[PDB]
Amino acid sequence: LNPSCKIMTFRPSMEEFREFNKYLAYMESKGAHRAGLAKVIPPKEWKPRQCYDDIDNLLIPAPIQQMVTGQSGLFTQYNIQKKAMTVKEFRQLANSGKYCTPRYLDYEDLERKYWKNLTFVAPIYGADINGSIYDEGVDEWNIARLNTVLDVVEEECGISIEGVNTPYLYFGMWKTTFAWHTEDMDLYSINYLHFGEPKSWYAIPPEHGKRLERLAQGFFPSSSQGCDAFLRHKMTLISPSVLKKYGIPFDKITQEAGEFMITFPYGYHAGFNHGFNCAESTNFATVRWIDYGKVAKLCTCRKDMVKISMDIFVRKFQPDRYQLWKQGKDIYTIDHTK
Ligand SMILES: O=C(O)CNC(=O)C(=O)O
Ligand SMILES: [Fe+3]
Ligand SMILES: [Zn+2]
Repeated sequence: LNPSCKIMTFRPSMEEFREFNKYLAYMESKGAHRAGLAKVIPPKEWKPRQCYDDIDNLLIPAPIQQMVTGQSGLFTQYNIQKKAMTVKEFRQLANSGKYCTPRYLDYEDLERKYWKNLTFVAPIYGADINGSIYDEGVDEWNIARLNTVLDVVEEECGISIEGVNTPYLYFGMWKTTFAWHTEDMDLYSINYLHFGEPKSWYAIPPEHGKRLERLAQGFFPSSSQGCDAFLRHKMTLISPSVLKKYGIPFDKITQEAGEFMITFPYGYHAGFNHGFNCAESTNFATVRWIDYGKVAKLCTCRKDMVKISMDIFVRKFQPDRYQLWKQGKDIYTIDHTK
């Protein structure tokens, strides 16, 4: 039930861990989704990759330098594309004096430093690199092929998932930002931190997502006027100090190497990397997602954006509502706790 809607951390045994789909159903039976985000720490014997040394040779084709403007907990960001580099070169840069993690006492002290130094040196991120770095034959929690209902309709019904169910690699350095968002089509996500420094996350319960949008609309009117779903551009930064002051509930947690974070449908989240690191992620869905997909508010203002047709999901998994929905009369309010 999780009535505080606080972020839960799961420590499965190996036997609990083996089957992702089953373990996710279990997390939801304990109210994990109410917080919009959850942590799963695998048992210590499980290693998706024996040795990471080879990853030094991976090319980062399109590093992004993040240019953040604003103050007092409210910022907007834009990107400058930089020359390709290897992971090795990226790590050497991240670890330099100009880019390295500052001295800090504890995670709370580092958090204060992130919010206070955002508009000084511009950090550089490698994101959205296609690929997984799990060894071959690792069959548990394999981000490249989780086999959820997205894969079912893609594979059995020929429906296009627009590449959101394929693996992406992210290489962080100190201060790199992931700005407030929900996933494409308000899907689930999963994020494994392979190695390196931690990533801090913020999350807002899906039941308060519309409250967050209302506040963002008030503090960023020009952005709002330009696009109905402007937070989907992932360029909007809003500090925990501002959320607290305007009564938006949220929680924070720090993800360490070897841990998974899972985001739930319509769970707004943001965060920052503590230092050099490597993470792998993808989007997925369950039957409970379908009602969120059907009402997901989409980016109007650039033709590139991800749109997945919901028809097949409704026809297959909500056959009693299909007709009604095809008539534009399947109107409901989501219960985010159920
Ligand atoms: O690690 C990052 O930069 C961002 N990740 C996500 O928002 C996600 O995994 O859903
Ligand atoms: Fe995300
Ligand atoms: Zn837009």
